[PDB]
Amino acid sequence: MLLVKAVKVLVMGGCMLPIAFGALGTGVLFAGFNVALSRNPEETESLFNNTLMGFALIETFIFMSIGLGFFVLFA
Amino acid sequence: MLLVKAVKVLVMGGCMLPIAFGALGTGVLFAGFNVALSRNPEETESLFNNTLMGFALIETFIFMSIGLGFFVLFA
Amino acid sequence: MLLVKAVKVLVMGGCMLPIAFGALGTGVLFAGFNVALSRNPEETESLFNNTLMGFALIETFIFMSIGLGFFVLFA
Amino acid sequence: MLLVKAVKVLVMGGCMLPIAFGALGTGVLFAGFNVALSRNPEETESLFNNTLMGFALIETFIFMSIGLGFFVLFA
Amino acid sequence: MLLVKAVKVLVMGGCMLPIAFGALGTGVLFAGFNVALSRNPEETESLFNNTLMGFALIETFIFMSIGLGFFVLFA
Amino acid sequence: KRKKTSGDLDNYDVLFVGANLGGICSNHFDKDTHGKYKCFVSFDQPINQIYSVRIPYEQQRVRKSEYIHFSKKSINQFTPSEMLAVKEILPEQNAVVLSSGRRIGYNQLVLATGLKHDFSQIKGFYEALEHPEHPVYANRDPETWRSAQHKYSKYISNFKSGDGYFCIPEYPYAGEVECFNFFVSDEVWKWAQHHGALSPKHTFTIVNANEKFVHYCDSADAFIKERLEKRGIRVEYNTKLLEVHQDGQKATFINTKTGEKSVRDYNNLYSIVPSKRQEFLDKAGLTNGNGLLNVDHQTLQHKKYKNIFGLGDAADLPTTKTFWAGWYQIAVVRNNVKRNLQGQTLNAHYDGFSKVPLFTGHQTLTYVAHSYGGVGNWQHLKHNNGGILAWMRYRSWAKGMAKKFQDFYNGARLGPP
Amino acid sequence: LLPRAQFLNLFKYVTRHEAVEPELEYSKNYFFELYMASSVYNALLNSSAS
Amino acid sequence: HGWTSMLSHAVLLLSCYSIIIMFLFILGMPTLLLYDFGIFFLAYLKGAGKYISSVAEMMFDYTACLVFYIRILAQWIRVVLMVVTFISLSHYVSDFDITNSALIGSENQSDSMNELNTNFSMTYYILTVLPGKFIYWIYEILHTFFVVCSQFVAFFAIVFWLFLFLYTFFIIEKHEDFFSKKREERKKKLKELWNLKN
Amino acid sequence: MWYKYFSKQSWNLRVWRKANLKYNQDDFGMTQPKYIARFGDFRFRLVRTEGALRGCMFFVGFGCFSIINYLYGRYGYIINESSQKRAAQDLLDNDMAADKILFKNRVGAPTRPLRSLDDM
Amino acid sequence: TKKQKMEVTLRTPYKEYLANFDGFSRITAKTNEASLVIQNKTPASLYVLPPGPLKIRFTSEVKNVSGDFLHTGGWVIVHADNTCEINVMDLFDRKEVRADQFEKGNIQDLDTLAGKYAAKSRKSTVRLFTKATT
Amino acid sequence: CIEFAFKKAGIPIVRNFLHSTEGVIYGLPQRVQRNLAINYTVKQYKEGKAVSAKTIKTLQEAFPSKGD
Ligand SMILES: CCCCCCCCCCCCCCCCCC(=O)OC[C@H](COP(=O)([O-])OCC(O)COP(=O)([O-])OC[C@@H](COC(=O)CCCCCCCCCCCCCCCCC)OC(=O)CCCCCCCCCCCCCCCCC)OC(=O)CCCCCCCCCCCCCCCCC
Ligand SMILES: CCCCCCCCCCCCCCCCCC(=O)OC[C@H](COP(=O)([O-])OCC(O)COP(=O)([O-])OC[C@@H](COC(=O)CCCCCCCCCCCCCCCCC)OC(=O)CCCCCCCCCCCCCCCCC)OC(=O)CCCCCCCCCCCCCCCCC
Ligand SMILES: CCCCCCCCCCCCCCCCCC(=O)OC[C@H](COP(=O)([O-])OCC(O)COP(=O)([O-])OC[C@@H](COC(=O)CCCCCCCCCCCCCCCCC)OC(=O)CCCCCCCCCCCCCCCCC)OC(=O)CCCCCCCCCCCCCCCCC
Ligand SMILES: NC(=O)c1ccc[n+]([C@@H]2O[C@H](COP(=O)([O-])OP(=O)(O)OC[C@H]3O[C@@H](n4cnc5c(N)ncnc54)[C@H](O)[C@@H]3O)[C@@H](O)[C@H]2O)c1
Repeated sequence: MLLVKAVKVLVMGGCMLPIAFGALGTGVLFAGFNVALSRNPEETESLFNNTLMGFALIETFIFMSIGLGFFVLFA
Repeated sequence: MLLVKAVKVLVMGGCMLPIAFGALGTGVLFAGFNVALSRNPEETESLFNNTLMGFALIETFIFMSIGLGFFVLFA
Repeated sequence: MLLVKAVKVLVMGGCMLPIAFGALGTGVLFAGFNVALSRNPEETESLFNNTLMGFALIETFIFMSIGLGFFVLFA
Repeated sequence: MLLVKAVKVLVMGGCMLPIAFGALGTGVLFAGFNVALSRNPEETESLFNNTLMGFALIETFIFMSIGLGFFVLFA
Repeated sequence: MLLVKAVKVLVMGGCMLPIAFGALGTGVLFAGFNVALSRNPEETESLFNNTLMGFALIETFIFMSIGLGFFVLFA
Repeated sequence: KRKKTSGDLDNYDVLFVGANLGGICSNHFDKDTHGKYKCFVSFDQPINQIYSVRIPYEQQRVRKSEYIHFSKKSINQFTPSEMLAVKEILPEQNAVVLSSGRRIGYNQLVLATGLKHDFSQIKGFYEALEHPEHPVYANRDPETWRSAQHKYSKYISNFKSGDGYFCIPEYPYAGEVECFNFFVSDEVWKWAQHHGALSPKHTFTIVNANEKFVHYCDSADAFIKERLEKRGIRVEYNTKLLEVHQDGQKATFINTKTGEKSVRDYNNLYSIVPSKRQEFLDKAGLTNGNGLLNVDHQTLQHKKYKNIFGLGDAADLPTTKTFWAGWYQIAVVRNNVKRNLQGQTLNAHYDGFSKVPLFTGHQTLTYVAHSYGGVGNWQHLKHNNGGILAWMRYRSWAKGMAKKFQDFYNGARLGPP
Repeated sequence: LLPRAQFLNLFKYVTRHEAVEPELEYSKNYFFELYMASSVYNALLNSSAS
Repeated sequence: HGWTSMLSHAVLLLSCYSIIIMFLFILGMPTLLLYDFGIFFLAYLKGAGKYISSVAEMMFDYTACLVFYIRILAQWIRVVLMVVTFISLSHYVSDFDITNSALIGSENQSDSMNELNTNFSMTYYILTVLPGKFIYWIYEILHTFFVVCSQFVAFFAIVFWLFLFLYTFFIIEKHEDFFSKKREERKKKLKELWNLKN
Repeated sequence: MWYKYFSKQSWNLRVWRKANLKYNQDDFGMTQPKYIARFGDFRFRLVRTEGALRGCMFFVGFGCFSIINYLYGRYGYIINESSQKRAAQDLLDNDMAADKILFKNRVGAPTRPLRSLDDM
Repeated sequence: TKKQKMEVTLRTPYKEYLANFDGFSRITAKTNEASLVIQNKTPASLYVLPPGPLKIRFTSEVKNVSGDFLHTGGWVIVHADNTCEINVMDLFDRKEVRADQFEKGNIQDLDTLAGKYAAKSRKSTVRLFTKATT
Repeated sequence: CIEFAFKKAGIPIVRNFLHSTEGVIYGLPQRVQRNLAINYTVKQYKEGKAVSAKTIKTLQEAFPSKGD
């Protein structure tokens, strides 16, 4: 009873792990964009759209995690 | 009994580890796509296609684990 | 009660993990901005803008965790 | 008895660790294929095949782990 | 009661994780700054300024963590 | 530590001619002598197809990467190699001339040239086998196909109708039992007739140039001819394919017994590539009759020119020319050759063991094991009518055999014993 | 001498000689001039001397 | 929503209904898209199978259909962030400090005017404390603008723009090109009028 | 003269019943494996396409899973009722054994479970 | 197939300095990205050297050459047969630099997209040459 | 830069070396100065249509560029 509830809240903390990797994966993504941009700035628009697009899919998993987080915490 | 139940819900939290690596693997893949795009923007099609195809396999493992999670949580 | 609070505050400590990864991703982001600037300094302002833009998406994840942290700490 | 059983289900959760690494290793491999494609896109079929081949070897370890999981879970 | 105080003083220790990541991120940033400087020393002052700027952002997380730390240690 | 020997020399103490089985012996001969000798190899083709899993390959149970292996892989790193065929052999001078012309000397010669395929025996055959749509199929894949071509897998599937012919060339040929896929096709083509995929007015007959399927094993040949009748298949002996017209799908056959040739419409044709004796082995006076090497049946040593040996398919041995048969011939040649370089006697005798699977169904097989005298072991023609036993043995050969040929060429895994 | 179009398409396949200091997109055009000017400069001298 | 304040007893009535409408019809957009694909709809999402077992693919195909919806439903967490951040600001402004010390000629004598009101905060109040209260105010509103302005774009740029870019496309092949050849013939009929420079 | 203006570049596909007949089903998909048995062959023979099969099995799964889950509720005790009676008494047998070997302070609380290995 | 220890060829459209030389021990130049060093066994590769300095070590002193030169721009090719050839527009020694004689009427430039890069290179050499003298 | 000068502008490598030396032509010895000289004539060839003299050699005269 009290033990399982303590584990449920504990797992809810684990969801903050992707939130960490998402930050690193984000900086890495824009780190490459600056290099890719300095390499060929004529095609900035294409790089830019693909840049933000990837970011969307990145935080998508992050949001997905929070779902599972509250699920086990309440289901 | 009650503890094994606590471990089951705990394992479900561990399933959020691929979610973290999947985010990093995504930013890394899109980070390379940017560079690979600047190096040769003529072949946007192939590069862009192979990108999402890779993203598919990446997230495939993610949801595979989620299934494994609920499986152990109820079996 | 306090025990559940003890694991809540324990989770609240986990929020400092993205705060850690956010620092590394930041260093990586500005690292690429520097080398990328050297190869094509003609577009300094462009790189600079996208640099700070990425650091914002980093804190987006950071503040998100702190929100999730304080929430589960009191909910 | 039940203690060992708790470790059985715990080891079962540990099998999701290669799943996380398999996801990251996938993006890294395809990220290189993207760059390798822009470099010399004449060998698409060759490079493309080697990519999927290597990936197949990854899932081999993945399925190997899962098999190992159920084995220790029931033996 | 006493147990909550224990996890609190422990979480306060967790703040040293960003302090560790911030160190590695600093080494990486200045590593690229050196290579970036050799590539184009004509803009040493620009790179140098942006270099320190990034580090200032690294300490932001440091201040965010230690701030959150003492708070959770007393709140 | 150890240094690679030189390939640009004028003579050696051991010389292998072949890479499939000639490379497995060298890699095994060195580990037996720890590299006290310098052995050279000279093969002809760069690629060696694994014909032992040819049928699992047609069922797409084995990828093209596990069915195609370069000849260099069979040979070890220390021993040099060169893809030049021997133009002539001089036993009296103990030397060998290559295609380029560089004379090379030797002290011990091992011949493993096997049976060289000659597609020119059948006019219009290679031209149709290479076509990605023509229904002419064969036993091996040409070298002009890439990884995206899978015509080999359509022989059984794309047989919607028409007259089918399974041609067997004149003995000696390669692939006696490891290429007979007329038992799996019958079962697969039995399902098509049940739901209408295969037209009811079709004809499949086995055109065998030879009078018998298995020459050196009567018990095996009796089971085949017995099972063909129970299934309902027709056979025509003494008839061999002669020509193939890719335009109108005409196949000219000829009955060697009566010399009467005919032309018959076909829509799905399979033929085992016919072999051809090489003249440089006859100019030296080594082959006997059919064109196989005249060597001993026990020690594998040549009758004359005791410093010359022979194994594999090119050897004239009253047994089935298989790969497992070669496994026991590798240990014998490296032994006798090891004793010849030391002047000692030959204590290694070959019993004639040959082991090849016979696929009796889509997912069932039975092993054809027999010694020199055609006598079978405990495995000879077991679980032949199918069952759970043959099912497991099938998966073990289809899913775990191609993964082993990488080790055989490397050296991590030796023969059965 | 082959034209620029044929030379660039033929030169981009260069893989034995690495070109990373200037990227291939630039080295292909620069080495084309050297290929053309060298022949032109050599011919003028021969004709002027003749 | 200002013009709807007298139209009912709830000022946010139309906004409370629209958020449900917005949710239901956005929830149906993926459902009708599968209905348009037909029975092959699973191939439009995941593509070709890998194993001969339909039961095995059945599990891989279910994940493909869930992900199809999670890409949509997961974007509603962005709306929660916009609301949570919007409430946090209304709480700080609604609870901001206001006293009789800021009023001109106050008559609220019972509201701490005639009492001893001391504090244990930093002195030089208007130089240290009150500016800090405005510093936090500037943070709450800048953080709110960034969240609502960024999450607002990310919502529609993903739920509609990206979602449809992944699962829909336009063909480049054409079935009829009779305009191209008529304009050429029609231009020869008007050759003389053009010669006059119209 | 409608065929005069028809563009033959639309022949890239042969669409029939919402399916392209120019699809290499022999090299890609569930139909590529040629080692399929009588049942799997007769299954594709009916539908001719993995897309229609997967689409139908999508709904058949919900039907079967909801059915077996019902049978496991109505029935099921025929094969698991023994494992529940065993665990029921076992959960009581081990509890009674714990009260025998466990440190209870002045209140009924096991405050020393790690006193020894048997207590843990 | 393969060539001897090495051979270097330094040629200029107006003069040939080394048709073929082996006594040299090492070569170092400055490319666009960074400085490189070409010596024996250097793999095959192409390089394009901007108007920077070129220093070459000699085991035995060669007459009329100092070993330290400033080129105005050239192409570099390292063939597969362990052979490198240096071809520059013009070559001269540092001792004949005659510094302080720059910007003697050619300062004017045209404000265009190409003139921007044109001046960019000209300025780079001035900054480079000043350091090359040291 | 030599790379972007040709990417963002149609400046050939030779023209780049010329513009590079343009600022130091006087610094280099007269030996190199006489070498850096381009003066010729180009005619569109009818009886007397056109006669163009190419002497600048640095601007869009001898090596045209997109930027000019
Ligand atoms: C609380 C519930 C919450 C859930 C809410 C979900 C609501 C969903 C609403 C969506 C709308 C549903 C309405 C469907 C309309 C269908 C209309 C129709 O019939 O048109 C046919 C139409 C097919 O036409 P087509 O694709 O355009 O072209 C067909 C080709 O031409 C054909 O080419 P072909 O001829 O080559 O193909 C061969 C054949 C191949 O077929 C096969 O595969 C064969 C299968 C095996 C058959 C058995 C063989 C037995 C063999 C026996 C052998 C005996 C041998 C005897 C020998 C004799 C011995 C003598 O294919 C077919 O003909 C069959 C295709 C049609 C199948 C239709 C299946 C519909 C099932 C729906 C069941 C439930 C309905 C409930 C409605 C309730 C309303 C109140 O069907 C469809 O398009 C289906 C699309 C439906 C997709 C909906 C997906 C929505 C998401 C659902 C799950 C979401 C889960 C996540 C929830 C998240 C919360 C929101
Ligand atoms: C032969 C020579 C003969 C002549 C010799 C003459 C010698 C004269 C000796 C004088 C002896 C001391 C005088 C005592 C009487 C003080 C009377 C008074 O009104 O003070 C009240 C004042 C407030 O305290 P309180 O009212 O009694 O309440 C008690 C507690 O404060 C209550 O606790 P709480 O927490 O509630 O209070 C909050 C706390 C809040 O916390 C704070 O204390 C705020 C301070 C934080 C900033 C600290 C950094 C300041 C440094 C900035 C400059 C750095 C430059 C270099 C930086 C390089 C970095 C590496 O305090 C405040 O609220 C402070 C607000 C008022 C100050 C802010 C406004 C300052 C105006 C600045 C304008 C400057 C323009 C130039 C004008 C100069 C002449 C007028 O007390 C003091 O601040 C004491 C001042 C001590 C001097 C510190 C040295 C400052 C160094 C300045 C560097 C630049 C000039 C260097 C020149 C070098 C010359 C060689
Ligand atoms: C127990 C609770 C029961 C509750 C019942 C509740 C009520 C149920 C009623 C409703 C039933 C559901 C309705 C199904 C029909 C709906 C339509 C449909 O879905 O399509 C049919 C659907 C088609 O299957 P498929 O996956 O699409 O086919 C795969 C390929 O396409 C097939 O490819 P293929 O055709 O080309 O060739 C297949 C095969 C070639 O197969 C053959 O060729 C054999 C053919 C033999 C035919 C026999 C003919 C017999 C003729 C009658 C006898 C002669 C007449 C004599 C008359 C005498 C009169 C007295 O080749 C293989 O090598 C297959 C791989 C090797 C086998 C792998 C098996 C893995 C099992 C792992 C567990 C191992 C357990 C061992 C220990 C068990 C000890 C208890 O059937 C099924 O899905 C079967 C169920 C699959 C569920 C698997 C998940 C469970 C895992 C197994 C259980 C593990 C144990 C768990 C607990 C253990 C506790 C001790
Ligand atoms: N079923 C088939 O069609 C088929 C075909 C070939 C091999 N095989 C299998 O391979 C097994 C062993 O093969 P093998 O060693 O007897 O012969 P082999 O078929 O492997 O060929 C002999 C090797 O020597 C080379 N060779 C042939 N003539 C040569 C010459 N004059 N000079 C230089 N090199 C020459 C060949 O290229 C090859 O590398 C056989 O037991 C058989 O089962 C089967």
